[PDB]
Amino acid sequence: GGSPTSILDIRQGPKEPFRDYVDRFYKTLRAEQASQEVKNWMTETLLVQNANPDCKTILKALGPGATLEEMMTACQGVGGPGHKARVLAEAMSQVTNTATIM
Amino acid sequence: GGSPTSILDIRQGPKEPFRDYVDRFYKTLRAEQASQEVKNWMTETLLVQNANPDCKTILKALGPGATLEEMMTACQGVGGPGHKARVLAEAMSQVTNTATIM
Amino acid sequence: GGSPTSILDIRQGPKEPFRDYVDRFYKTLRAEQASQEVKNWMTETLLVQNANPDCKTILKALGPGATLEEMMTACQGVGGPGHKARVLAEAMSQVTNTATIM
Amino acid sequence: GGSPTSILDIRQGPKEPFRDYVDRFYKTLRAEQASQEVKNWMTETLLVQNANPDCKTILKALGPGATLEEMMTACQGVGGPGHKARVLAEAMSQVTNTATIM
Amino acid sequence: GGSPTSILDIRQGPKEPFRDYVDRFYKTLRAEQASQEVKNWMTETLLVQNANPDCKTILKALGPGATLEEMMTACQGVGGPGHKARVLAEAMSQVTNTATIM
Amino acid sequence: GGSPTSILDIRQGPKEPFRDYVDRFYKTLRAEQASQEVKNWMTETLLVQNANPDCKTILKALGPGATLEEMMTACQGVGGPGHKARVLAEAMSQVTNTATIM
Ligand SMILES: O=P(O)(O)O[C@H]1[C@H](OP(=O)(O)O)[C@@H](OP(=O)(O)O)[C@H](OP(=O)(O)O)[C@@H](OP(=O)(O)O)[C@H]1OP(=O)(O)O
Ligand SMILES: CC(C)(C)c1ccc([C@@H](Cn2cccc(C(F)(F)F)c2=O)NC2Cc3ccccc3C2)cc1
Repeated sequence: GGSPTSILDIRQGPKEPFRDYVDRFYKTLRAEQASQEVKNWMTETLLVQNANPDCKTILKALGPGATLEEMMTACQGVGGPGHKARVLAEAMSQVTNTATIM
Repeated sequence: GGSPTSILDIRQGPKEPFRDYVDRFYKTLRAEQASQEVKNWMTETLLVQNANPDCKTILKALGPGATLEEMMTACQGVGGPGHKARVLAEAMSQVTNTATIM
Repeated sequence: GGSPTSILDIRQGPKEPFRDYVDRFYKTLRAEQASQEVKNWMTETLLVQNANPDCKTILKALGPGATLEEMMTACQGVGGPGHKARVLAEAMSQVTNTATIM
Repeated sequence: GGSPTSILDIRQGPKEPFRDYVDRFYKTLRAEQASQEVKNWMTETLLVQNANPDCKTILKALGPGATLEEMMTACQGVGGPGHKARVLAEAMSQVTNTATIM
Repeated sequence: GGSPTSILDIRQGPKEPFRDYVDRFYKTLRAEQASQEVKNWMTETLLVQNANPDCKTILKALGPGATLEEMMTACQGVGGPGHKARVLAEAMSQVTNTATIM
Repeated sequence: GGSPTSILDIRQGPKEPFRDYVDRFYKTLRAEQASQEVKNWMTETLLVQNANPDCKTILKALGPGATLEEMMTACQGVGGPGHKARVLAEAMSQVTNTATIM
């Protein structure tokens, strides 16, 4: 309880990129004595959960566990104005154009 | 009054995701020398009251004080990018289609 | 007048949680010499008048001086997506659906 | 002459609150050796023209002559999630309902 | 390339007021051994190019050849909520009232 | 491989201006022992790929290979309010007016 660097608290800021935070999930796992597959609940899940919902709305479409070159190119969409370029419109199309409910 | 790290002032930074804040509610409790049940208002309900309403509006849907993993996945959208990806659009259609008041 | 933080101007950040600013307000209440009832204007009404329009606007809805526990909950909306979810939902439909003037 | 901050341009930030920058120019008039009365037209006029379009827009609305406590009271409307929260209902409604031009 | 503070890489933060940054541009211009006219490229067009698109768009409206106090006056609008109130609203009116395309 | 700051991972902060990050990519290119022609592929492509999608959507529009002055001028639009001033008008019109899908 209250244990840091175990990924149980690693976190990507709203404006913090997936790539940069990945270093926080990799590097903070360096501090953690684990197995490579063990780290996979992270690389795949806490990397997808605590990491900037842009990554959720992204890794949910792109998919999770996408290679570091894929989740990179994609989660590079993550970002304050960086995602506003793409996500801004998406929510705007989630309501009116593409995902308009009823 | 003004006692720190007792959960009474632990709060979800409105931008701090539900996790960043839960963690704070957890680890800082290590410092708070309390009873396990006492920590239960602190985990269930503080985590539901002074926790940035983004996680509250969710937490209710999830059920208040639901398991941390459960409130975590749902409230991971709490934090910036999620509530902006999703809730911007949700409330928007609450106003127009789903929740049109009168 | 203008003595350091006499309450007369204590400030809540546009995003600073009410509980937090309240920490500054209380902290500076200590700095100024006021009877408790005298501090009551300082708590009940200043807190409403000069504390981040996120709370002050609400504080009009709860009425000036709603018990700090009620107001704590009201002003717990203060925040980015936590506040803006509500403010967006209310303002967006005020203009179009709920309060469309003329 | 016109050395920095003599009430030449004492500028207010965008989110920097009115009481924060008002505290600065008062302090900066101290930086300027002028008549007490001189400082009066400096605090009433120059302050208003060069300070935060949020409080500059308010300052016009209150209209000059508003005692500082009254200025800051209206300018307490200033702020990102703070003024924006009031600007959603205030300005987002100018384009559509209140200030619909032609 | 990447020459320190040669104006070419001097920049205005997206939020940085026009002036705060101009203090930088100028402050280093004094350091860049240049002719007055040369400094005038830095003031007329670079000043614009490397300066916060809130205002970069403005300085065109103002158009080059305007006094620094002229651009500054128009650029007190520069700012997050400072500029959003006038310009976000302008954008709000760019979709609905005045700049409605097609 | 994937040595730090070898350009393979150089990145632009979402808010980090294009010009700023470009200084991180160029400077770090100095750290990268690469043929100039190689560096060119890094300046043309990699600069485009990991440099803040604000620019990615811009550089794509301008066309890859645009001169740094050309990428810069447009990417000076990169930024929070700075890119938002344009992008908000754009994405908003991508859903409703110009890019309305179906
Ligand atoms: O994206 P950045 O340049 O890093 O800064 C952003 C941006 O603030 P600006 O108005 O200065 O551009 C957000 O503004 P929005 O476009 O989302 O309105 C703001 O949002 P809020 O005013 O709603 O708080 C957000 O904060 P957040 O991520 O908490 O939503 C804040 O980021 P930082 O606080 O991390 O600097
Ligand atoms: C209500 C609030 C929380 C403050 C909010 C809401 C929506 C957004 C983004 C979209 N959006 C959606 C998901 C993720 C991103 C992220 F940044 F994380 F990448 C993103 O940009 N659009 C608005 C931003 C803004 C500011 C003032 C004027 C207009 C707009 C449009 C940003 C913040």
